[PDB]
Amino acid sequence: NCAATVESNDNMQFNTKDIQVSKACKEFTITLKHTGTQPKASMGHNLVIAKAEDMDGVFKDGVGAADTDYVKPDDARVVAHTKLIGGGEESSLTLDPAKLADGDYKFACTFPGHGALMNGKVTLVD
Ligand SMILES: [Zn+2]
Repeated sequence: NCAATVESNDNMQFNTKDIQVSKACKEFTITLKHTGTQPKASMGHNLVIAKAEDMDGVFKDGVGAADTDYVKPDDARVVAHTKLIGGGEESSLTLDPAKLADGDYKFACTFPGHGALMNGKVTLVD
């Protein structure tokens, strides 16, 4: 109902490669759960939405941003993002699906190193 739940674990994996977002929604909420037991310092996960072509730059700038969820603040490339979470925690984001109509969007964890394994597509659907 204009909401989806994505899982993440101690093995550097999301449980999906595609998040479908209905453009019939005024707002869409994505909740990330961390089902592992490791702390966010060593196995932190977030969910960060940006154009495929912007994601590499978003990763690189996220490195210097550990105290802001490994996302450079005020970054126009980032449509939305959750907080960084550790084992047993959850964080949500809210976005306007209309913001995704202008490109091909991806999601990833921007915790340094995680992005190559923890990424996928964000897909507008009916
Ligand atoms: Zn992560």
